[PDB]
Amino acid sequence: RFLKVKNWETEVVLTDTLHLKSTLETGCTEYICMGSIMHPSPEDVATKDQLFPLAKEFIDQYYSSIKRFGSKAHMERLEEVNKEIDTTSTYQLKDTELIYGAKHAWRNASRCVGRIQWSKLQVFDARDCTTAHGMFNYICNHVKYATNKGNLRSAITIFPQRTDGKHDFRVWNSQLIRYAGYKQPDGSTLGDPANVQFTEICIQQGWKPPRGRFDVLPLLLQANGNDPELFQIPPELVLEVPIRHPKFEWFKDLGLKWYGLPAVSNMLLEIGGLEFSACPFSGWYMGTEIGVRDYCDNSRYNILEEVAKKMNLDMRKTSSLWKDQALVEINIAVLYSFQSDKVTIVDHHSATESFIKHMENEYRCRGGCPADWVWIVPPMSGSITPVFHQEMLNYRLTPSFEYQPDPWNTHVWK
Amino acid sequence: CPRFLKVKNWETEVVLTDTLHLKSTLETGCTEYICMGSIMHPATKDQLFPLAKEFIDQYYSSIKRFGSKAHMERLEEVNKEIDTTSTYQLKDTELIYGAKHAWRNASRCVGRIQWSKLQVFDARDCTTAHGMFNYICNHVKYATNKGNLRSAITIFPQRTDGKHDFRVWNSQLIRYAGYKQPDGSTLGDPANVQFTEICIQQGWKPPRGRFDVLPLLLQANGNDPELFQIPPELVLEVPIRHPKFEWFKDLGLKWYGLPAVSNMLLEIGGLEFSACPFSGWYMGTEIGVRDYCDNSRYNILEEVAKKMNLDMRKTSSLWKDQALVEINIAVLYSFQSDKVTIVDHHSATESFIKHMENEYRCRGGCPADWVWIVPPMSGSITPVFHQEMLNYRLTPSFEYQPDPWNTHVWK
Ligand code: HEM
Ligand code: HEM
Ligand SMILES: Cc1cc(N)nc(CCc2cc(CCN3CCN(C)CC3)cc(F)c2F)c1
Ligand SMILES: Cc1cc(N)nc(CCc2cc(CCN3CCN(C)CC3)cc(F)c2F)c1
Ligand SMILES: C[C@H](O)[C@H](O)[C@H]1CNc2nc(N)[nH]c(=O)c2N1
Ligand SMILES: C[C@H](O)[C@H](O)[C@H]1CNc2nc(N)[nH]c(=O)c2N1
Ligand SMILES: [Zn+2]
Repeated sequence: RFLKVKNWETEVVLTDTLHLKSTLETGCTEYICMGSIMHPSPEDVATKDQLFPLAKEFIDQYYSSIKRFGSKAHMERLEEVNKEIDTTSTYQLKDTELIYGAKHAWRNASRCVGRIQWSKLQVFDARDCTTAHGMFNYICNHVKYATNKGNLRSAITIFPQRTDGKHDFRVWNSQLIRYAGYKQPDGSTLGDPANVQFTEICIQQGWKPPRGRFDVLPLLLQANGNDPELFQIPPELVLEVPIRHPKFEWFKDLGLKWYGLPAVSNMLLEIGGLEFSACPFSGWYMGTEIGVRDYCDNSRYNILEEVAKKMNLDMRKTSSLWKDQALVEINIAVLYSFQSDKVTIVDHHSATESFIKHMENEYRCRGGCPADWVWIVPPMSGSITPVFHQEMLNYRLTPSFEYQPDPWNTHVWK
Repeated sequence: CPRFLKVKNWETEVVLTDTLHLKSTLETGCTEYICMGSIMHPATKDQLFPLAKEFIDQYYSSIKRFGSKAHMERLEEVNKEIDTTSTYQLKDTELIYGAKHAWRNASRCVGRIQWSKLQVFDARDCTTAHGMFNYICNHVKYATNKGNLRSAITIFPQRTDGKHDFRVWNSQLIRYAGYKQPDGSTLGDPANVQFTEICIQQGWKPPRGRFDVLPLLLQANGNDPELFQIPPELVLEVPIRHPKFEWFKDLGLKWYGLPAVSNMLLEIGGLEFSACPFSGWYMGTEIGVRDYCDNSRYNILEEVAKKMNLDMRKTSSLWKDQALVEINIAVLYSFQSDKVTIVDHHSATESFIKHMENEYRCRGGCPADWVWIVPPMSGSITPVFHQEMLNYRLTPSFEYQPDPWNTHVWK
C-alpha cells in the first residue's frame, strides 16, 4: 500500500502507491522470483464478459487523465462502449483514446530506460489498412518520418486490432530494419547470426539474398490473417552509419556499419482489452545496444577478438581484461560515429541519469514508475551508472506492450 | 509452484529444469502482482521445534540414512533437549553441515562452486570479547595463509534471549577507516564514517590517513563491546600498481587481501548464530569497481582519468569506462604479483555456470540472484548475463540483521 524504494548511492527514498493499480502476473510467487526470466508463462480472444470490465477500466482512466472523470462525456462514452461490445462483441477506440493508450503503454514499459520521452510520441493510426501493400506504404512513411535525416523522432504505427484471432495483422520481422544472417555449410555465419532463421524464411518466400555482412532484410507483412508478402524497403529510407574511431585510424578498416533507426515490430499493444498485434514503434539508440550487444555478444557479430588484435592486446589470460579494454573502445567508436553524422544517439551514462530523473518525477506526479532492473541497467559499466544503486519495483500496468508468439509458429498457410 | 520450472541460457540455448524450488519456505517478498528482485532486503515453543525437525531430516537425508539409525533418536534427543533447555545444541557434524549449506544456499554469492571446501571453526565455547578476539585472530591467520587464501567461518554462541547476543560490530573483520573533514568532505573509506566515529567514541586513537585498519569491536554475551587491534602482521595488504602506467603507484592506492563478512546472521535448524564471521577471497571487481569507483566510496575515477589525460567534459567520451577498466587491470595485476589469491569476473562467472550446471544435475536446482551475480562491470560479456536464474530461499541460510548500535542497551 505504501511501498518504499531506496537509492543506495544517494540515500533518497521514494514511496510507491501506483502498484495498487497493477494487474497481470509478474511471474513471481511468494516463494519464487522470476525477475530474470525473459518471458514467464490462437485461441486467445476474449469474451464479451471479459471485455467490458477491461474496457470500462481503460475508459475510466482516460477520462480521469483529461480531468473529465464522471462527466457526461465520460458517462456517454461508457454507455457507447458497453453497447458496442454487446452488439458487435468488440469496440473501436476514439482517435484520442488510441493516442493516449499508445503513449501510456510506452510509459508503462518496465524494461524501457528511455521513457523520459513517453509523451512525445507520434502515433500513426493505420486501422484503415486492409492489405500487405497498404502495410508496406504505412511502414515506409513511418521510417521516413521517424528517421528525419538523422534527427530521430519516436513513433508507432498501429494496424487493425485482433478480432477472432484468425484475421490478424502481423509484422513477421522482429524489427523493421535488421541485417540478414546466412549460415554456411561449414557452420560459420555470414551477417548477423541472430537473424538466420528469419533470413531463411525470407529466402523461402522468394527473396534473392545478396549474401553480405550487412544486407537489409525485406519486410514480411501479414494483413487480415492472409499469408505474408515480401517488400524491399527503399534503400534511401534506411539511414546507416559507418563505424570509425576518434583515435584508431584502423578502426574504419574493420568495415563496420550499423543502421540508425531501432524499431520494434514483433510486440503486441493492449489497450482497453483490445489487442493490436502489429504496432511497430521506433525511438533512437542507446550506444550500448550496438556496441555491447550487437557487436560483442558471442552469438552476434562477435568482434572483440579482432578489435583486441588490432589494439595488440595481451589476449593470453582473461585477467588482462583484454575484452573489457576492447569493448570500451568499440562503444567509443559507435557514439563518435553517430554523433559525427548528426544521427541521434544516447550514451549509457546520459541515458541512465535521465531515467533516474524521470523515475523520480513519476513518483512525485504519478505515485510510482514500474521498472525492470535487470533490463534498465546497461550491459557494461553497470555500477558506475545511477540506476544500479536504485531499488526498483516491477509490476504490470495496462495499457502495455506484450510479447506474442512468432507468427511463423502460429500462422496456417494457404 | 509448477512441477517443473525451466530456465534457459540465451547465449547457449542450454536449458535446465528446477525442482529444488519446491523446498523453499520463506518469503521472497515478491507477489504475483509485484516483484522485488532488486530490493536490497524485503522463537518460542511451537516455533522452534519444527525448524529443528526439518534440518535434522535434511541432514540425515543428506547421508543416505533417512528415517534410519540415530535419526529418530536424534529427533528424540532434540525434542527432549528443547523441553528442558528451551533450545538445543548442534552436534559438531550438524554445525559443519549447516554452515556449508548456508554458503550453498547463498543466492547472491557467485563463488559457491567452492561451497563444500569450507573450514569451520567452532567457537561456541566462547564467553568474552577477549576470547572472541583470539578466535578471530586465529581465523584471520588461517584464512590468510600467507597469500594462498582458504575460506573459513568461525561460529560464536547462538542467540538465547536477545539480551546476550554475540556480535561482531564491524561489518567486515578488515575494513579501512573513514574520517569526516572540517570542510564537509571525507578522508578514508566513506562507507565507514559512522563505525569509525563509534570506535573513536570508544577510545580508538585514529592515525587519520586513508587506509587505517579499523580495530575489532567485539560484543560477547550481550555486554558492552570492546576494542582490539588486530596484530598488523596478520593483516595482509596489497599495494596497487599498474603493469603499464608508472604513475599508477603514485596514486597511493592499496587494499587488503581478506574479505571477511562479520555482520550477518547464520540460521541452522531454527537456531540463530548472530556472530559468525566468514571469509573467502576477492573477485577483482569488488575492489576496483565498487570500493574504488562508487561515488560514495573512494571515488577515484576522476583521479585516474585525469592522469590518464582523458577527455572528461562529455560523458560520451566514456572516460569513466576507460579509467574503470584500467583500474581493475591494476588490481588484478597487483594481487597476482604478490601471489595473493584473487579472481577476475570472467573466470568467476564462468566458474559459476559450471556450478549451476553441477547443482541442477546433482541437487535439482541452484538459487541465484541475477541482480547480484552479474558483475558490476562488463555485464553482458560475462556468461551470467545471459543466464536465466530462479531465486528462492533455502535453509540453512545467512540472513541480514540490525546494526547492533541501533539496538544495544548499553551497560
Ligand atoms: C526514445 C528513445 C528510446 C530509447 C533510448 C529506448 C531505450 C530502450 C532500451 C535500451 C531498451 C532495451 C532494449 C534491449 O536491450 O533489447 C528498450 C526496451 C523497450 N522499449 Fe525503449 N527506448 C526508446 C523508445 C521507445 C518507444 C518509442 C517505445 C514504445 C512506444 C519503447 C518501448 C520499449 C519496450 C516495450 C521495450 C521492451 C523491449 C522488449 O521487451 O523486448 N521504447 N528501450
Ligand atoms: C571463496 C571465494 C568467494 C568469492 C569469489 C565470493 C564472491 C562473492 C561476491 C563478489 C559477492 C558480492 C559481494 C558484494 O557485492 O557485496 C558475494 C556475496 C556473498 N557471499 Fe561469496 N564469495 C566467496 C566465498 C564465500 C564464503 C566462504 C561464504 C560464506 C561462508 C560466502 C557467502 C556470501 C554471502 C552470504 C554473500 C551475500 C552478500 C550480501 O548479502 O551482502 N561467500 N560473494
Ligand atoms: C523502440 C526501441 C528503442 C531502443 N533504443 N531500442 C529498441 C530495441 C530494438 C532492438 C533490439 C534488438 C535485440 C532485442 N532482442 C534480442 C534477442 N532477445 C531474445 C530478445 C531481445 C535488436 C535490434 F536490431 C533492435 F532494433 C527499441
Ligand atoms: C565472503 C566474501 C567473499 C568475497 N569475495 N566478497 C565478500 C563481500 C565482502 C565485502 C563487501 C563490501 C561492500 C558490500 N556491501 C555494500 C553495501 N551494501 C548495502 C551491501 C554490500 C565491503 C567489504 F570490505 C567486503 F569485504 C564476501
Ligand atoms: C539497488 C540494487 O539492488 C543494489 O545496488 C544492488 C544491485 N546489485 C548488486 N550486486 C552485487 N554483487 N552487490 C551489490 O551490492 C549490489 N547492489
Ligand atoms: C536472462 C536475462 O534476463 C537476459 O540475458 C536479459 C538480461 N538483461 C537484459 N537487459 C537488456 N537491456 N536487454 C536484454 O536483452 C537483456 N537480457
Ligand atoms: Zn520477483
